[PDB]
Parts: sequence; C-alpha cells; structure tokens
Amino acid sequence: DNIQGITKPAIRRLARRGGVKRISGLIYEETRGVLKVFLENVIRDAVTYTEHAKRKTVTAMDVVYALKRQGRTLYGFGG
Amino acid sequence: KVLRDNIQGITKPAIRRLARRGGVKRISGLIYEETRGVLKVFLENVIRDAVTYTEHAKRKTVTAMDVVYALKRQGRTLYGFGG
Amino acid sequence: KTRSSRAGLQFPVGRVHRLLRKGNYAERVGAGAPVYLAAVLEYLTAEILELAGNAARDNKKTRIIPRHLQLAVRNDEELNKLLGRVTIAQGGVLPNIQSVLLPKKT
Amino acid sequence: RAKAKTRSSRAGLQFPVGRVHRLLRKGNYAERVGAGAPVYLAAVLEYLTAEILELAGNAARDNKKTRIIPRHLQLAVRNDEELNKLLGRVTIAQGGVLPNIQSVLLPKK
Amino acid sequence: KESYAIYVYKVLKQVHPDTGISSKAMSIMNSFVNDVFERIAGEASRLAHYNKRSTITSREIQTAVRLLLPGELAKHAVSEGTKAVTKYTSAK
Amino acid sequence: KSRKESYAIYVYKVLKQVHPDTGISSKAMSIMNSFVNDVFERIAGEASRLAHYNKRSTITSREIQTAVRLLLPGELAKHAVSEGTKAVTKYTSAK
Amino acid sequence: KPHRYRPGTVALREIRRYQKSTELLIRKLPFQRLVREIAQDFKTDLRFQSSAVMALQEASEAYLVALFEDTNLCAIHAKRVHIMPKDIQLARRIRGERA
Amino acid sequence: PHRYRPGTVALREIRRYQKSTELLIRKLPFQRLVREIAQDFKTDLRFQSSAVMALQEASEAYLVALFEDTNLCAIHAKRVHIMPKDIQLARRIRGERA
DNA sequence: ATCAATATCCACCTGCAGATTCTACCAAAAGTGTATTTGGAAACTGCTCCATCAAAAGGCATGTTCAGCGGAATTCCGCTGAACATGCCTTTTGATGGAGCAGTTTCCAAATACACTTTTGGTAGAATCTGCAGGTGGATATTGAT
DNA sequence: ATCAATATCCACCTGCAGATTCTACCAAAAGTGTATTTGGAAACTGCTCCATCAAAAGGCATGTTCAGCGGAATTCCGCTGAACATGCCTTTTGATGGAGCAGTTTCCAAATACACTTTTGGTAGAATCTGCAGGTGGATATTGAT
Repeated sequence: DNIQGITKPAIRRLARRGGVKRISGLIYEETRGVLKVFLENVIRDAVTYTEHAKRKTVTAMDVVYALKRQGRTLYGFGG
Repeated sequence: KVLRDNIQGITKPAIRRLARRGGVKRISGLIYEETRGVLKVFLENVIRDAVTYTEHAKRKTVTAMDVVYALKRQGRTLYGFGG
Repeated sequence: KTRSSRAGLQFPVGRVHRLLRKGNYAERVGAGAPVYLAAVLEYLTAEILELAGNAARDNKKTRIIPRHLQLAVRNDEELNKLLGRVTIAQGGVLPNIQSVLLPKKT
Repeated sequence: RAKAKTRSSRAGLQFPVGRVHRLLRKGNYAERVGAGAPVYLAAVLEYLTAEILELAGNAARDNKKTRIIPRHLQLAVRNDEELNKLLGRVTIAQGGVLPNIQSVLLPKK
Repeated sequence: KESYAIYVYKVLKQVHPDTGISSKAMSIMNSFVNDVFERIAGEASRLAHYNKRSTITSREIQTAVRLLLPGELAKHAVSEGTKAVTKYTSAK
Repeated sequence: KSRKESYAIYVYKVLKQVHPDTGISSKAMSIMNSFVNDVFERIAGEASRLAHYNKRSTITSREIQTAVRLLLPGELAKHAVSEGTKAVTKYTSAK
Repeated sequence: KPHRYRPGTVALREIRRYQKSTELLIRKLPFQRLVREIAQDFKTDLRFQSSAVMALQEASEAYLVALFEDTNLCAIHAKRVHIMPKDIQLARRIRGERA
Repeated sequence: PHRYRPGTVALREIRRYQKSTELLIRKLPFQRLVREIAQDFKTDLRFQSSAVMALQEASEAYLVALFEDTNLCAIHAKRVHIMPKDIQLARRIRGERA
C-alpha cells in the first residue's frame, strides 16, 4: 500500500531528531499505524470544517482549526 | 494556631490505599515522600487558581465553584459538588 | 403549546434558547439551534441513564448513585471518550488488575 | 499638530488599541467592553511580543545571522522555562528541536 | 437556581420506570448536561466566527456535534436533532 | 480582494525597538502573528469566562488582569501585569 | 503450628477491596489542614466552604489514583512489581507535567 | 578495510537531524497518504498546498516528540533499542490510550 | 491431595437518613402577536492556484557481514510487608457567635448609539537591494585498526 | 602509541530567492462629538453557614519483629540490527488549462425589538414514604501448611 510510502529511512530520520540511537525492526510498522491514526483524527476534523463551509478544497485554516481542537496548536499557517 | 507540616497528615497507609485503588501490588519505601511532593504541587496549582477566582470576585471565602473553575482551567473537570 | 412539545422533546427548548443568548456565543441564535441542541442533550442523558440504570440493576439496587454513573461511563467506549477528562465524584474506578500481578502460573 | 491622537499613542504603545477593542467586541466575549480593557490587553500583547523577539534576536546573533527565522523563535522559546510553559502545547513550524542526547546514550569513553 | 433535574428525571422514567436517582447522582447529571451544552455551544460559536457568520443555526450546532462526539453517539445525536427540528418546523 | 488584517507591522515596530539592526523572515512573521492571535484569544476567553462567572456584562481591564494572572507563568505574569497597569495609567492620565 | 498470608495475597485482596468501593481514602481533617496550610501561604484570612474542601479532596484523590495506574504500568514495563519514584517520574514526564 | 561501529553513525545522525529543521518525510508520498485518508471521509477533494504542508509539519512534530517519550521508556527498561511496547506505553500514558 | 484457618459471598432484617409527595405563593419565564431590520443563500463571474504532465534529479531498496545488545539462568542481600500490640486523634453528634455572602434599592460614571470627518493599514505593480545558502579549499579533530 | 580514512570546521565567495523601498488608490477604520441609556458600585442588612470549642470512643496510625522473596549484579551467547557500497525507480522541479475560491449584487425568509398574557419551575416547609446501610450469621470458597 501507500502508507509504505512513509519509508524506513524517513521513519528513522524522525527517530533521530527525537534523539533515538537504536531501533528495533518492528518499530517501522508501529510508526506507520500511529501516523495513520494521527492523520485520520485531524483530517476528519479538517474535512468537517471544509464541508461546513461548503467548499471542496481543504484549506490551511481548516487544518489549523482542526489541530487546535485536537490540542495540537500549530503556528505559521495562522495560529 | 500555626499550621505547619500538614503534608505528613497524608499517611503512609492512606497513600498505600490510593495505590491499591490504582491497582498497585508492591510499593517501594521511597514512594511515600515522592507522593506527598506530587500532591503538594497538585494542590498548589489548583488552590492558586481557586484563590485567584475568589479574589477576583472580592470574596474572603473560597467556594466550591471557585475550585470547580480552577479544576476545569487545568483540564481536570469535575462533576457534582460544585466539585 | 411549549416549543418543547412542538418539537416532541422532554428537555426545555425555551431554557436552552435563552441560555444560548446569555452565554454570548454569537450575535444571533436561529430558532432551530435550541431545538437541535435540546434534542442532543436529551439524547445523551438518555444514553447515560440507560447504562447507569442497568449498572444499578446488576448491583441489586433501585437507586442510581455516582458509582453507577461511573461504571456506565467507563464501561462504554464512546462515553468514556467523551468524558475522558472528567472526574465523577464518588465514582471510584473500574475493577482491574494487570495480568502479570496475579499469582501462580498457567 | 493634527488633532487626532490615536489611542495607542495616548497609552504609549506600538500595538493597536483601536484594533484590539474592535476585536474584543466582534469576538462575542461579553455584552460590553470597557475602555481600559483594550489598552491593558494591547500592552500585554506588545510586552510578550517584545519578550520573544528579544530572545529570538539573541538566538540569531549567536548564530551570526541578522534575520530572525522560525528556528530562532523555537530556540528562544524552548530555552526559556516560562515561554516554554506558555507555549507548551504549541508547534512552531520549521522550528526543529533542541540539541539533546540522553546521557546514557553517549559513547562509553 | 435553575437545574436540569426535573428533565433528567423525566428521561429516567422513560428508560427505567422503576429506578430512582440519588441527589448526588442527579448533581453529577446536572454537571454533565451543562458541560455538554457549553462544549457544543463553544464549538458552534467558533464555527460561526471562522465562517464570518453572526448567527448560530441548527447547522452550526450539527457540525459542532460531529466535531465533538465519538462516532456512534454523533450519528444518533444528529438523527435526534434533525428529527426534532423537522418536527418542530412542521408545527405551526 | 478583501482585506487580510495582521499584526505584522506592529510586530516589526517592536522588533526595531528591541533589536534595531535585526530583520525577520516572512515565515517568522507568520509565526509571530499566530502567536499574538493565540495569546489574544486565550486571554479574551478567560476574561469572558471570568465575567460570566461573576454575572457581569462587561469585560474591564480588571478581567484582563485576572485573566493574565491565570494564564501567564509567574514572572511573565508579573511584568505583563505592570506593563498593562502602566498603559492604562498613561492612558487615563491624559487628554 | 502457625499461619501467615504470603506477600502478595494481601495486596491483591486490598486492590480488589479498594477498586470495589468509592469512599475517600485520605483522612478528612488531615486533608483539610493541608488545604488550609497551602491556601494560607498564598493568601491569608481565607475561609473555605466545606464543599470546596471536599471538592479538592475528590479531585486530588482521583488524580493520585490515576497517577498510580500509570506508575504501575511504568514499573511493569521495567519488569518490576514494586513501583519506585522513578516510575512516578517517568509517568509525569510523559504526561507533560514536566516533559 | 575501515568500518564505523554501530552507534557512532547513529550518534552523528542525531547530531545532524537535531541541528536542522527541514521535513524528513518526502512530500509526494506524504501527499498521497493525506489524500487517500481524506477520500474516506469525503470524495473528490482538493487541498491547498499550504494545507498539506501544515499537516506534514504537525505530523512530523508529533512523531518526533513521540519518539522522545518512546526513548525515555526504552531507557527506563534499561535498553537502547526502542521497541513497539515503548511506543505503546508512551501513548497509553499520554491518554491517546489510557 | 486432605486439612485447618480465614476471608468472601449473600440472603434476611430493620432503624432511619435521604427522598419523592404535596399545599400554596409567583417572580421569571416562556409564549402569542404585530412592526421593523437584515443576515446570508443564491446566481453570476474574474482571477487564483490547484491537479496534471514531462523531464531532470537524487534518495532508497537490497544482501552480506558481524558487533554487541539484552534476555535467560543463577545467586544472594536486604528491603518490604504480614502480624500484632498499643493508644492517639479522627470522627461524630451538638450547639453558638457572628463573619460575610447575598438580596434590594439608589443613582452616576461609563458604555452604547448614531452621525460626520479624517488617517491608515492593506493591496497591487515596478524596481532595486541583500542576507545567507550552498560550494570550494585546506586544516585538523575523530574514530578505528594495530 | 602509530598511521590511515573520514568527518567536521572555518574562512571566503556570490547568485538570487526573498526582503526592502517608493508610488498611488481607497474601503474600512479609527477618532470625535452629541444624546440616551444602563450596568454594577455603594450603602443597608437579612440570614446562611463557616469557625470553633466540647466531649466521648473506637477506627485506624504507628512502631516492632521477622521472614518471604523481588530485583539488581553477573556471566553467557544467540541472532538481530546496522554499516556499507550497487543500481535505478520514485520524488522533485517547473510549465499549463480550468476548477473553484472568493468578490459583488440582490431581496426575502428569518431574526431582533417591543408590549402583554399566561404557564411553570422553584422553593418554602410539612409529612410520609422507603431504599438500603449496617449489624448478624452461616454457606462457600480461597489459602497455606504439610
């Protein structure tokens, strides 16, 4: 599938910025699953603000507002 | 009457009981002092806000509502009781 | 006729419309807003009371107490989630011991 | 002069008091908004803004750069206990993280 | 002081005709309704402002309900809301 | 095309008082804008709740002050409070 | 001939017992003096509604119980059954009470 | 016939990635994922590019911080290799689980 | 595995604190009915900027080799906790002075409500400027083999 | 300790994507002045409920002894991650129609604002009713010793 687009070397790069030194082999599929749950929760809310405004295009603001109610405020695209 | 050292009123047996409710089976001897310290910080932050609401309303009495608003501010909403 | 009867509801549409206005949520409040909101509130309290009444029954009691409300909430995935940051006074917790802590083997 | 001194100049501020008042009103925060509120609020916003830029500016100097970028806002915020607390649940885009490796992970030596 | 008590009591009788409720449990039920009301209203409030709307209608309330409640509760809450408004709307 | 208000020019003004020779990139200005708006909404929200709790229709500078003490960490609240008191004083004591 | 429960049998007996009830587990007056002491150090001359004190106690006990569950999970992760201060610290760091 | 020991390379990688701020997942793959997931909620959607970006910044910042807590859990168990149970613990204690 | 010691489950029983049942007053809601005001759905439309495609760019998949992690087995020290004796201090049922919360009426400093005028921050198109990101060279620290 | 292969640094260089500068247009603000209104402070005070002292007694904290046994320390070694160099398949970059995101105009269904009429949820206090806490005893496990 597409989730495999998020590759081991990229997952490994994230881990490194997180200060991780050694990584187990099963971490990669574990990460993908968490990333997917994260995006689903946020995108769901973003899409809900999109539909509410009657648009067909998801806006930065829709994402920003969604991240905010998930308690994950993001600065830089407005917030 | 001066109030001092009341944190020791949270006894070892009371802390053990709370850990039982929390599903804990074995407790190291150092847990008691660590827990008192944790409770103290927790009470400090809530009372601090509860007292800030009391003063803002110009009252001398801390109400259950003051505490309930202070708990909600800190994301620890509480039901029934004022709270 | 009350707006609650016109809507076929038990919760007070009039009160909810008023609470909407005094809470300063917007300059204006449409007439449907309070009907919808009152319906939703009535629905959630029906859901929790159905579940709490059942818990009271399993504990051989006729009167619901805080503990039955807590049992009904923590035992329900969605209600547990909606109330994930809520503390129900005198509710205690759900009986639950981690596997590794039980004695013997096999 | 040109008789018409803006509220900000009266309060001695760079931030816009008229705008803040307007924003408090159209935000449905209350039925009314006293005259002193936007002044007080603008001053608080200006202060906090000065506070972060002061530290972000130093963060830039330390890297031999004259232009503050996101990276410099992140270093300034996460290296200050209080700003870090205030922005504890905020993500600054393109800010990265603080250089930090767990002691137990460094070479055996 | 107003409370949702008599209304919580009516719904209780509909789902469990022979069960009562202690005053403390009733007080918890009153905190619950007020809490849900405020959360739904807050979401609706922000929803309107983000869309430069000065009015909160059943439409913002519905979106607020979808944003705030977990899957299955959202679906049924929305049905009950829709149904109450459709009925209310045909009554006059 | 409609107007898009931002705090960018006032942020730039403040930047020059604090660091006259320093510049700021566009992406950084966007971060500061989000920052001002976020603090504004947090403070206004708490002041709002405060007035509602005390059954008051007006948000005064008094509510902004308590909101600030509730929201800002110790020392930051200390300075922010004096900065606000100072501007209101300077405002009142003037024509 | 004597008789003695083994370390662990009593613990489990106690966990089941306390997870079953809902009464507060900290003595009442001691907790009230503690709240009066901390409050006093913030502002003198304060009175408390008795329900404000009960409210703080219900919240503190709920907070501590939930904190021990997490602490318990951290000790178990380290293959232990004894919770130690470092388990409580790991739990609070992850919770962001100081991460 | 030269070879770097495991850990020496890792450590220099940590140094390197904690110094930079660039995104670490590639854009197109990430974009496809975002679109695939959204399609399940509503069909035929378009995305402002700034929206996908906001999403990538929030996702990466979310994962990096989760890896920090995961590391603290591995270390708590006296290990240097992070494992799935470390991530799970961190999420559970975080409330994304319990 | 049969025993003995104990804790737990559990249905029956009853004094009683907390609960649902009122009679009666009603200030505050909530509902009914014009009159006036307007927010925002709806239709039409120009300019963005988003999805798509092709050529140029560079990061990832893959298999061998092996350092070294961390779980398994073993050991034993010293902490934790069960059991138990003793006695304090919390809990409980009461009562009382009076602080201080909260209800009510009075009344002006301050906020709202237009209406008219001046200024200003935001947008658009053009021109000009510059901080620093990558790139090169050469020094030298770091790491791994011996 | 002694090289040998790299990685890391630093001082310098400069092309350009992004930042600074000057001009010109204008709806949207923000400031100003008049007239009308009102939220909530102040002064008086009813009355709730908070602080506090009293006294009796047993629930429960404290302190000790002593043994069960968890968990850190240590040795052993299986096998999993990680380094590394090989080959190209995917991502990245920049050029292009057209879908909608927005800006603008219209006008009516729907929301204020206002004057009454009427219904109801609160509550004050009486009382009466009733679920279940809590003490009791005995059938049923669940443990620990052997």
